[PDB]
Amino acid sequence: YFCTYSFLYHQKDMLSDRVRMDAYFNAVFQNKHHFEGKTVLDVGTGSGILAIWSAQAGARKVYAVEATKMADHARALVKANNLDHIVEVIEGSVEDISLPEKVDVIISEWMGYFLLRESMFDSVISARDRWLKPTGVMYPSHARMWLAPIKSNIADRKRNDFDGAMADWHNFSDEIKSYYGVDMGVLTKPFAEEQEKYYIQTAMWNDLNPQQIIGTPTIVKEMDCLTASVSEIEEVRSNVTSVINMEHTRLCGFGGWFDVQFSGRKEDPAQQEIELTTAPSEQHCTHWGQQVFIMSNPINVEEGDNLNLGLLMSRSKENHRLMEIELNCEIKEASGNPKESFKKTYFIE
Amino acid sequence: QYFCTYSFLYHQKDMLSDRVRMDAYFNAVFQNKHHFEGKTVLDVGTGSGILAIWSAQAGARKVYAVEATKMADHARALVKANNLDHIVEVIEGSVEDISLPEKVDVIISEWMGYFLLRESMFDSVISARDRWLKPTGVMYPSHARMWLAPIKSNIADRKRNDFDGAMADWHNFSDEIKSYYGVDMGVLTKPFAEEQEKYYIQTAMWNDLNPQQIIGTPTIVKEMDCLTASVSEIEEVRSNVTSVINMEHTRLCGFGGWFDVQFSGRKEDPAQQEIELTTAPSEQHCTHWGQQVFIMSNPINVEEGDNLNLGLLMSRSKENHRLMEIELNCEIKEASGNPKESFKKTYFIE
Ligand SMILES: Nc1ncnc2c1ncn2[C@@H]1O[C@H](CSCC[C@H](N)C(=O)O)[C@@H](O)[C@H]1O
Ligand SMILES: Nc1ncnc2c1ncn2[C@@H]1O[C@H](CSCC[C@H](N)C(=O)O)[C@@H](O)[C@H]1O
Repeated sequence: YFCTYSFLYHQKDMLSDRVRMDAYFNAVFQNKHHFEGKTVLDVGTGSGILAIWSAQAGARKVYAVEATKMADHARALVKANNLDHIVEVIEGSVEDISLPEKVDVIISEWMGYFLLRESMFDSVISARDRWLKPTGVMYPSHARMWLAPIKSNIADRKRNDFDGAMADWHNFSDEIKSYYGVDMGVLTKPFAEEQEKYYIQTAMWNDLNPQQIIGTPTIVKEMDCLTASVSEIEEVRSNVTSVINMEHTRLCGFGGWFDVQFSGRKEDPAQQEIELTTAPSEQHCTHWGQQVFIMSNPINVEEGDNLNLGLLMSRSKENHRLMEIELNCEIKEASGNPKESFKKTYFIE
Repeated sequence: QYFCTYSFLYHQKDMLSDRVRMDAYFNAVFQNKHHFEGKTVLDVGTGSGILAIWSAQAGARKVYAVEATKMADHARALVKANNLDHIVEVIEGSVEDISLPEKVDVIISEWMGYFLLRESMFDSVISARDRWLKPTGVMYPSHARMWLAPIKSNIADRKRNDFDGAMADWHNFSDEIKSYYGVDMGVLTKPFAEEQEKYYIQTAMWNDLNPQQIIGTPTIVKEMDCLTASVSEIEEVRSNVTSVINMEHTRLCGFGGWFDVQFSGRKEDPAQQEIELTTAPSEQHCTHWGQQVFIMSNPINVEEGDNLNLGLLMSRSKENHRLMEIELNCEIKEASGNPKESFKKTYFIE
C-alpha cells in the first residue's frame, strides 16, 4: 500500500486532477478564515500540496505528516517555495507521532475508490480524536456514497472475456491430456470460480456516462467526518431506485461513486461551501472515475420498475483496506409486485 | 507479495502451458525412470503437482509434494483424480518448516526464476536437499548456468523516447501547477528525473531476443552444482570478457542474460540420457522466462575485435531478498589496445 504512494510519478497523477485540485484549492482560499493565523495538520501530505495552500492562506503553523520517503520531497517543495518557516513536514505514520499542540484544522485527502477503499480515513479519525481541539474544523466536513443502476457494454466485454478464458482452459486441458497424460478435469470448477471472481465479481474502474444511468440514484451512506468512527465504517444500507427510461433498457450493472463537502462546523461555517463530486459527467473526470459492479446476468427492465436494494459493505479479512460488497436485489414491476431477485458478492480488489 | 501469485490456477497455468519447459522436465523423468523406478521422490513447490504426478507415473515408491500455498489443495485433488493418491502425498507448508517420514533419493523441482536467480526459490531447494537428501541422492536439474551477451536492440531507443516523453510531460505539469494553484514544482525536477531513469533505463526488461541480436561472443557468468551449491554461493561476483563478432559495424544497446539447466544426475549415478533446458535466443523456441535485457543509458559504436571487459557482481537487494541488483562495470578496448570507453551502471530486476 504505502509502496505506490512513494513515487513522484504516482503523486503527480493525483496532482494532475484539475477537478480534484480545484476543489481543495477553492475550499482553502474561499474560506481563508479557517486558516488565517491558525494551526493546521495536513493528514497524509505526500507532495505537501494541501499543506502549502494552508500556509499560503494564513496558517500560523502547519504540520504536514507523511508516512513515506515522499516526506523528503514535500520538504524540498515547502522549502523551495519559502514556507519552511510555517510548515513542519514530519515523516512517519500519523498513528505513531506526537504533536506539540492541538490543532484547529485537520485537512486531508483520504478518499479512495468508492470513497472507502484503502481505509485511510481510519488514520484521519486517529488524528482528529488525538489532536483536533474541541472546536476544530475538518476538510472535507462531510462525505457521501452513491449507487445507481447503469447500462454498459462492458457487462458483455467481461462475459466475453470469461467465456474465452473458459474456452482456452478446455483446449489446454485437452493438450495436457494428449501429451504428459495428466487429466486436468477436476480443476475446471476452481478455475471457473477464480475466473468469475475476476472478470465478473470484481468491481471495474470505469468512467460512466450520465446517459448510462437508468434509474434514480440512491445515497447508500452519509457521513460526518467530525464525528464518524471506525466502527461505523463497516456498513449496511437498504433503499430504492426507480427506472426512468422507456425503459427499453437492460440492467447491466450498478455504478458507485461519492460526494464530498467543505461546509465547516454547524458553528464555524464555511463562508462558501465547496463540493467535490465524482458523479459521472460528460466533461469532468476524476482519477477515481466510478466503480462499476458488473451483472453476471443482464436483465430487461421497464419504466416505473422499482428496484429494492439491500447492500452490505464489509472490509475484507485478509486485507482490511479492501472492500467486499454483498448486494441483494428484489426488482418489482410498476405494478406490485413481481420480481427478479438475486444476490451477488463484488470485490473492491 | 511473492507467494500470492502462485495461488492462482491461471498463473500455474501459464507455466504448464510452456512446451519447452514441460518437454524438458517430462523427458528428464521418463528418459531416466531408472532414478524413479521404486524410488522416493521429493518435489519442492509442487503447485499443480505436475512433477509429482510424472514421478509417480515413472514408478516411484512414494512421492513428496510440498506446496506453501493453498494451491496444495488442487495438486491434492489433481492427484486423486488421476488415481495416484497412494503414491503422492501433497503437503501444505514451507519446505523449511516441514519434517519428513524419511530421507529421499531424488529431489526434483522447478525453482528457476528470471535470469535463474529471481524469487530465490533455490534457497528452499538447498534446504530440502541438505536435510532430506541421502548420499546416493540425485537432483533435477543437476546443474545450472547463467550467461551474458552484448546485444543490438531497438528497445534501448524505445525506453529513452519513453523517458523523454516522461520529462516533457513533467515540465508542462509543473508549468500548469504554477499557472493555477501558485506552486512551482521545480525543486522536484531532478528526483522526478531519477525515478524515471531508474524505471525506464536501469530496470531489466523481459524480452524475446533473436539470435541475430547478439553482437558479441556470449560468456558464462556463473555455473552451479545443485548438489553442492550453497546459499552464500548465491550472491555472485563474475569478471568476464567478450569480443564483438558482427563488428563489421554495429551498436552496443545493452546486455542479455539467460540460463541453462541440465539433468545429468550424479557421477556415480548418471542419467541414461542428459536433458537440457535453455533460455538462450531462439528464433524458433520460446520460454516464459524469455531473456532479461539490460538497456544502455547511452549506446556506443563498436567494430571487429572490440573487447568488452565486463565486471559483474550479482547480489540481492536489502529491501526484498527475492529481488536482484546487478552492478555492471564495463571497460571496452579496441582490437588495438586500447584506448577505452568505460562505464558503470546498476540494474534492477524489479
Ligand atoms: N497513516 C498515515 N500517516 C501518514 N501518511 C499517510 C497515512 N496514510 C496514508 N498516508 C499518506 O497520505 C497520502 C494520501 S494521497 C494524498 C496526497 C496529497 N495529500 C494530495 O492531496 O495531493 C499518501 O501519500 C500516503 O502516503
Ligand atoms: N518453500 C516453498 N515451499 C513450498 N512451495 C514453494 C516454496 N517456494 C516456492 N514454492 C512453490 O513452488 C512453485 C514454483 S513454480 C513450480 C510449479 C510446479 N512445480 C511446476 O513445475 O509446474 C510455486 O507454486 C510456489 O508457490
